Amino acid sequence: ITARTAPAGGEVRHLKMYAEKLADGQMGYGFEKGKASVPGPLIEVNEGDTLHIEFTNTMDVRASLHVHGLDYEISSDGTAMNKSDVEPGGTRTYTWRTHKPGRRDDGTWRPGSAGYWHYHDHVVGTEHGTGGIRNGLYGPVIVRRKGDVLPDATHTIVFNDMTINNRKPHTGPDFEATVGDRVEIVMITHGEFYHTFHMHGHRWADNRTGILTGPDDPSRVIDNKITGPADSFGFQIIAGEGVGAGAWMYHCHVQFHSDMGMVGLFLVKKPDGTIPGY
Amino acid sequence: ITARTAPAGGEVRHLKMYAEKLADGQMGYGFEKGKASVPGPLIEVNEGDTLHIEFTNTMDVRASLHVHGLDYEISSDGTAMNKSDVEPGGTRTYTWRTHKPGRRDDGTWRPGSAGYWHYHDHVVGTEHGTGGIRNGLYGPVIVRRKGDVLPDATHTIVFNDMTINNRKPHTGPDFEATVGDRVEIVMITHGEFYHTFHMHGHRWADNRTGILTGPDDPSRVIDNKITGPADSFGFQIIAGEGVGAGAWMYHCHVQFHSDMGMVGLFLVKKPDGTIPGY
Amino acid sequence: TARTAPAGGEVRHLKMYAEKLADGQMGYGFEKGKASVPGPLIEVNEGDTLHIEFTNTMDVRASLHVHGLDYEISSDGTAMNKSDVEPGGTRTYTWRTHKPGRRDDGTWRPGSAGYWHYHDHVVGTEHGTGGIRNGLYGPVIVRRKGDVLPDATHTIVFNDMTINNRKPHTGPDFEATVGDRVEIVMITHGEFYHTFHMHGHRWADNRTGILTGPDDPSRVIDNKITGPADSFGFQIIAGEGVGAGAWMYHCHVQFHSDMGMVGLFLVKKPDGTIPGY
Ligand SMILES: [Cu+2]
Ligand SMILES: [Cu+2]
Ligand SMILES: [Cu+2]
Ligand SMILES: [Cu+2]
Ligand SMILES: [Cu+2]
Ligand SMILES: [Cu+2]
Ligand SMILES: [Cu+2]
Ligand SMILES: [Cu+2]
Ligand SMILES: [Cu+2]
Ligand SMILES: [Cu+2]
Ligand SMILES: [Cu+2]
Ligand SMILES: [Cu+2]
Ligand SMILES: [O-]
Ligand SMILES: [O-]
Ligand SMILES: [O-]
Repeated sequence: ITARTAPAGGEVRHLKMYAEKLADGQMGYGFEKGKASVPGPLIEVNEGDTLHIEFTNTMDVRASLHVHGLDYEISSDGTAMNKSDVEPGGTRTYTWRTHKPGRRDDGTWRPGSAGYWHYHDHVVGTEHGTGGIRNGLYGPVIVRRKGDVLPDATHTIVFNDMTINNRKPHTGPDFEATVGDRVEIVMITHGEFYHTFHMHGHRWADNRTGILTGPDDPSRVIDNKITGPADSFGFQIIAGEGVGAGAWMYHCHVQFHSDMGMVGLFLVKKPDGTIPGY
Repeated sequence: ITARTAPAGGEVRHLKMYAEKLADGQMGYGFEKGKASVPGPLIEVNEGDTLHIEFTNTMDVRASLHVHGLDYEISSDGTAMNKSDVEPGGTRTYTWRTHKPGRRDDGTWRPGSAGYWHYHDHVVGTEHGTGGIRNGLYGPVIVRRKGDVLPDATHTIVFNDMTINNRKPHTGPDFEATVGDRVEIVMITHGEFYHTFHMHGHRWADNRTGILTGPDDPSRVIDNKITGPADSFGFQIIAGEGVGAGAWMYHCHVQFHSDMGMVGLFLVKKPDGTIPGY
Repeated sequence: TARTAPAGGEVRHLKMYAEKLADGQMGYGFEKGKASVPGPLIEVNEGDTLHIEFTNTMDVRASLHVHGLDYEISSDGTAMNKSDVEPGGTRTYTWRTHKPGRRDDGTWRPGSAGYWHYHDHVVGTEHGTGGIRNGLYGPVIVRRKGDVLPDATHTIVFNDMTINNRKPHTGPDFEATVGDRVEIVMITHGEFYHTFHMHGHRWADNRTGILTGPDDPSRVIDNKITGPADSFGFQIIAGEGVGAGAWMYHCHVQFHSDMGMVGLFLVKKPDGTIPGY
């Protein structure tokens, strides 16, 4: 493999995050005050890293930070129950850890932390974050295994109830690549509804990475995946591979949902920047 | 293996398809005028084949042909957006390609096209084919990999909203086999609802082919599979294997749906044609 | 050096009953007056045969239908096939299981092993809608030779808007000690899709919930979408890499967790304490 690959992890990383009310009523996380986003910033680490997040709640309501998949002690689970959320104006330091796979003492195999995960609030609106999640307090987390192929770019598509990334119906988001780019998608679902994520012209493996290790990988190859609240998966595709440049739709394939606006464009451009038929 | 297996592909195939309005209000694809069906005809090809489909819309409304999984250029995605649908009475030649898996230049592994896929309209009723799909404009596509086991017969079961293959509730379809037949199922979902596909007395591997390569295949073995709009999977079973002849129900396991008629019979006969207790 | 399942092949016998419960529910049991919701766990090894002398103590027809395992049409528990059981009746269902192996044609036959379940098929409707709603469901585990055996198994069933037919916001809760090998059988029933989530723990989305080793492509997850009659299972090391604590599990459909589909996986330190509880 002469594509770029993830290094062995084991760093201790530090990071500041904030939760802000947005002018429009939404709420979002951010690495800097005044720079919050929905989805929140992507956090990306290598198996074995430790991540210390100094999180500061700048809102008038209790808020928290709960993560999927990664190792964390009960003091960092972000629930009111475990006294793990954050009062208005407060600051708390969450710790997320990750480990590599390996043999246990009993001889069994411990799974690694690697995968496409996500983080979200657990105390805004209800003790389960129904309010925070609806408002935009969610973001992606990627834990890489040594040797994983690194992409050219990562995009995050969150089906949040009847919206993509809390956007107005029929307003995307759209993404751009050039034929040949290694594009990574992180795909998260939140809220009340099941969906099916479909991409025109591209396909991926329904496994941890979206990629087949080689000819022995029995994983199904798909272009349509059902998902429900808090499901997270990801994959890599070579933009336009075997199909060429184009305005390639992605969307929920629940007919009413796509009719109502859960559609976006994967805009794959020729080297001259053009998109056939757009 | 002394079962029949798929050959290496790489032929250029040519096909004529039509969309027709049916007397009863439904819409269907067909290989000949007046011989349309719901589901539409099964297209089956080998990885590496190219398929040129001269498609003619015999209806009074615009209609199109959109396919999952297979390779196609933006001019064949069958969307209005890309000027890819077909005006009433028009004729257009869609091209679908397929490829085998293999090493890329960067050392990574390109997935092959092989799988259980499907095609459907994209412009009847809405820019997403909600009307076409609901009227019956969907059909199965099978792309086989060199060495895949070939079945004795293939049946197609489509959960379209509250119906199987657009049939009236409680009217099947029923299928028939003789104990020992290698029966292939293509299972496709369409519309607004999630379902769970269950088959009594039989089970399959939840992977690309429904079959375990051998003792190292970690794939879950199941008899119940959740599916959402535009999901497609398939599998093979040995009719009556380890269970004998019988009228074996298949159905959606969502209690209300099976109660409302999403039920059918896998009628597995003894060599004398009889079904115990039917 | 963990305990592993033996090769199967025993012929097992078992009595089961269906009872109406005082509160209106219905449940299976191995003994009259000892029925549960979920019903008792049945566990066997690939190759075992299981003869269940089922007696219906209810005033309505009831039956016993199982997923995954081998059974003849006479044991499929449907009214259609004349294999349900009249009130007060007794019928002997036979479930069989086989190991994997090469067929005559050279193909590979899948084994019966997995996380399965049984439920009624004739109470309320010809599909058990009433039986299932009332509590007539339980788990079945078929083990493959060599499978890791757990310290304890718990069964979590998402039945419509309930866990194990319990009032919203009443668990069930489960207890382990940091380090225990805890097995979960997770079954869904009724009308709704759910997503099962556990705080602080994860598993492999394959047959066993465990990775055989480095070459297992299976996704590791902590959220699984699930629909009526879906069954999966897994083992976790309680508190592994996360420590003791009151770890929530719940449906992650926001409204469902708000409405009460929540429970606690109470992982204790060796002194019995739970930080923050
Ligand atoms: Cu939670
Ligand atoms: Cu949707
Ligand atoms: Cu498509
Ligand atoms: Cu969550
Ligand atoms: Cu589309
Ligand atoms: Cu259904
Ligand atoms: Cu069944
Ligand atoms: Cu489609
Ligand atoms: Cu059934
Ligand atoms: Cu739920
Ligand atoms: Cu969580
Ligand atoms: Cu069932
Ligand atoms: O589509
Ligand atoms: O069933
Ligand atoms: O959560």
